[PDB]
Amino acid sequence: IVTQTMKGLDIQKVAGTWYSLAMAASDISLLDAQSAPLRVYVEELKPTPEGDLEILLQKWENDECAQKKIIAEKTKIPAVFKIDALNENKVLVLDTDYKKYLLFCMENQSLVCQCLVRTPEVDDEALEKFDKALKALPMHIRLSFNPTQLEEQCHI
Ligand code: RHL
Repeated sequence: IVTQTMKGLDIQKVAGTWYSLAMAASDISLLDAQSAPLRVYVEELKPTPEGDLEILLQKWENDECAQKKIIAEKTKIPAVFKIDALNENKVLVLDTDYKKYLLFCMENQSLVCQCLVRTPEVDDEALEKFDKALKALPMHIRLSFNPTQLEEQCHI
């Protein structure tokens, strides 16, 4: 359902630290509970030489903030990756400028998207792009975080 992808993406250049400044989902239940399955806080992106993308993140799981490390596998489309699961789920890079922000979505029709930024600051420009990107999409919950939260484990 996402029909916005980054043209000419260089996955090498998204390597490094990121902050989950905002997230949205197609269904409230996906982000509602703190332990919601798709409520995840991105830490670092580590593209591999073959062009896959390993992702370091945290998730609240069983009254604790856990580190998760997952791998999104490349596809023939540079902006589209696959996470192996019970169901095929696609990760799409919608837009990035590499140095400030990155917008991505994960889709199965359920959908979770985030606005990532390089620094713990509220980037009104990244957020406008995020909101513009999502006005297409049927989102029903949106969360955003302050710079104090961005510097805490699981944004507490
Ligand atoms: C450039 C764009 C940057 C891309 C960032 C992509 C982040 C995607 C993380 C979602 C995976 C996940 O939450 N997840 C998960 C975690 C807990 C419960 C249920 N589940 Rh679905 N799944 C499948 C396999 C592994 C993890 C997961």
